[PDB]
Amino acid sequence: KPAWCWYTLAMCGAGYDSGTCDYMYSHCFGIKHHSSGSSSYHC
Ligand SMILES: *[C@@H]1O[C@H](CO)[C@@H](O)[C@H](O)[C@H]1NC(C)=O
Ligand SMILES: *[C@@H]1O[C@H](CO)[C@@H](O)[C@H](O)[C@H]1NC(C)=O
Repeated sequence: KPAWCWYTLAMCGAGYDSGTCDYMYSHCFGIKHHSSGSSSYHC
């Protein structure tokens, strides 16, 4: 968990979320398996 972890998580709140949180989530956390089939009703 570097300084960027908090930065990333904070800037996600600017509506950035996906692509920031996730990207860095990939490197920020060890648990990255919390997805769900939201809006995947034909996919
Ligand atoms: C993840 O982030 C990218 C940023 O361009 C966005 O296009 C995509 O829709 C996001 N995915 C979800 C499921 O939020
Ligand atoms: C199908 O895949 C897309 C990939 O971006 C994802 O939004 C979701 O899992 C599904 N989308 C819908 C509208 O079914």
